[PDB]
Amino acid sequence: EQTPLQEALNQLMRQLQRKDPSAFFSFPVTDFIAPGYSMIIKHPMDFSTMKEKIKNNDYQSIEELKDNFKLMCTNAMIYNKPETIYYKAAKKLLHSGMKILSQERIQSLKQSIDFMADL
Ligand SMILES: CCn1cc(-c2cccc(C(F)(F)F)c2)c2sc(/C(N)=N/C3CCS(=O)(=O)CC3)cc2c1=O
Ligand SMILES: [Cl-]
Repeated sequence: EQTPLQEALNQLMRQLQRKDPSAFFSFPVTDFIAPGYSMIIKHPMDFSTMKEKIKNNDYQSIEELKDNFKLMCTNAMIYNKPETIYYKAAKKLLHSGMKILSQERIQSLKQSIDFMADL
């Protein structure tokens, strides 16, 4: 049922989520938990939305997911002041995530998918 691409996106997703032990990124940010968020942040992103995009075959490439991942962390490092727990969690998630999605493994994951496609 799952495409090799979807299986690889889901695998990366599980890896990234483990770098969010507080689960601050698990669900869309609500205005209750972050007053005014809907008024300020232009392109909200969270893991649950990323997961639904993979399940719904919306991702065309690993790089799209990576872009969504970076957006998600940057939104959090803008909306929140540096001294906050959310900023600190976002900085760590971003640094760890950029190793999980480093340019090296994303395109060597993709040519392995392509290699297997050609066997
Ligand atoms: C990282 C995305 N994100 C997530 C949350 C969030 C989600 C679920 C549960 C909780 C918590 F209540 F358990 F902590 C937080 C929040 S909450 C929030 C919030 N209230 N931020 C204020 C902190 C002081 S401020 O920096 O002056 C301005 C905004 C921003 C985010 C966020 O970006
Ligand atoms: Cl790390």
